[PDB]
Amino acid sequence: HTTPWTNPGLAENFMNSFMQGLSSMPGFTASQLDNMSTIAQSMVQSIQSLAAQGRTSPNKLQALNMAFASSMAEIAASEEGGGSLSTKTSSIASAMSNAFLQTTGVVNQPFINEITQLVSMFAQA
Amino acid sequence: HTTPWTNPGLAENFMNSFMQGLSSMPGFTASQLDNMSTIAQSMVQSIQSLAAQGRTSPNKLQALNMAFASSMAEIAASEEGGGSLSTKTSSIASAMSNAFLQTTGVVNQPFINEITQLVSMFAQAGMND
Repeated sequence: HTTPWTNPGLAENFMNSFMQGLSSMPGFTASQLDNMSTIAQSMVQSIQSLAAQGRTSPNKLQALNMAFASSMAEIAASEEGGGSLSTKTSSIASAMSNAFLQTTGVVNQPFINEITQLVSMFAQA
Repeated sequence: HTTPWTNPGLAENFMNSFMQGLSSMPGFTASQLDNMSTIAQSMVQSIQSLAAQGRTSPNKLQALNMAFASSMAEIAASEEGGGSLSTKTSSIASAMSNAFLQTTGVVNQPFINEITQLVSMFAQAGMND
């Protein structure tokens, strides 16, 4: 129960740290950051509600983290303005590394790679 | 044009239709479906809470619909059992298609394509640690 994918408190921490980190990085307009921030806080409140009901599990937390990450990559790839796609991608990636350092202290690089690949996937669709 | 992210009612109806539908398709164990259901109602509830405050917009709902769909794709790709990966993918796609039809009345095939790509992508990757 030592990771955001297994511990609901860490999952919440992860999403909060992501947003805090991202808020000082380039590529995003004020609306985009607001949009991301609103979705982050929705996801966090949702995990808290589920944890209180004993309704999180590694499988669900895992799916919910992917939901958070995908939603972020979605906003960056489909909302125009603020900076280049590559800047936006670097910022997501950099905000994710910190979120890991802030939580587990261990960067999950393949997961970060997976999210940048998504930003590109969504961009092309 | 009219999409599941056009407004909060359409967003929630879409998610509810996906579930009810996929719940009658092959490829999934009962606990994969219940995991899907748990997450879907959790996002319905999230959208309701945001809408109550006038905090939705088509950008935000579009991001939330992708949050919904990617999590369905994750559970399908990563939870073992129930049936083939090819069948799971077919069921997700027909359930999204029907959910469009029940909701807006118009299938978004490029959206269904990217969700089937996600299933394929998430099965390759995994969620390790």
